[PDB]
Amino acid sequence: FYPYPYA
Amino acid sequence: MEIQLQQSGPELVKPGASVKISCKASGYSFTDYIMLWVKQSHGKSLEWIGNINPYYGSTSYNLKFKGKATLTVDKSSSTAYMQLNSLTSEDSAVYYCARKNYYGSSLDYWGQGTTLTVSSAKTTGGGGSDVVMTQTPFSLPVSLGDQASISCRSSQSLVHSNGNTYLHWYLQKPGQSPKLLIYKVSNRFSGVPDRFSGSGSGTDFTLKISRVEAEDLGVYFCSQSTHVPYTFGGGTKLEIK
Repeated sequence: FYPYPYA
Repeated sequence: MEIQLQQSGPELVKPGASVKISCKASGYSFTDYIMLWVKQSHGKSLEWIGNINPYYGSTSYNLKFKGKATLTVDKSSSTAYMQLNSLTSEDSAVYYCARKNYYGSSLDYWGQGTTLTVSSAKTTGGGGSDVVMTQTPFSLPVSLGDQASISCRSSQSLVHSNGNTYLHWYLQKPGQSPKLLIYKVSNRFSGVPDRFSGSGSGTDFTLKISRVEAEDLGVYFCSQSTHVPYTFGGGTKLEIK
């Protein structure tokens, strides 16, 4: 699930 | 323990050499947040260099820095690195690392910056389909107490599929690192006063300061992260007459 900011 | 991003000290290097800048994170779970890096040539805007996901060690770069900058992480020491190779005078700038969150896709915590001077001296210290962010005015002189309004226009809608608009405002006080002010159009970040308010939609956005105070002076940057690559506006300097 990490660590993610966008798309 | 409050979050802190602590970068390595100023560097003086010969053209052609390489430099490895560090960014030690503390106060949060290092592998749960993307670490982004930004370049700021003296007097110019912020440029996205690339991102690293500390959990996977996977990266993504701004096309122009791909092949120039190498982003790595050391999870044991909770430290991120950026190596720059074949340095020239055009690499002289301040580089920042900054934590990027998911909920806002914004840069909530910034390092203090690392000044790199590329020199033989012994002492001292494109377009494509990228979304373009245009800020107006370039400069806004006021008397303290005045209200202020600055605008930011994107070359295309920043409305995202999930219905959110990832348009944020940052404030960089003279000599300091940028700080997040407003994320996702109108949400005030922690500790940001009510005199600041963000509005707008699609491609048209505005930041308002009902009453300018001394601590508000500096350069305001809008940025979008709805589309990759991330892009920043050119900056609006708020200063006293």
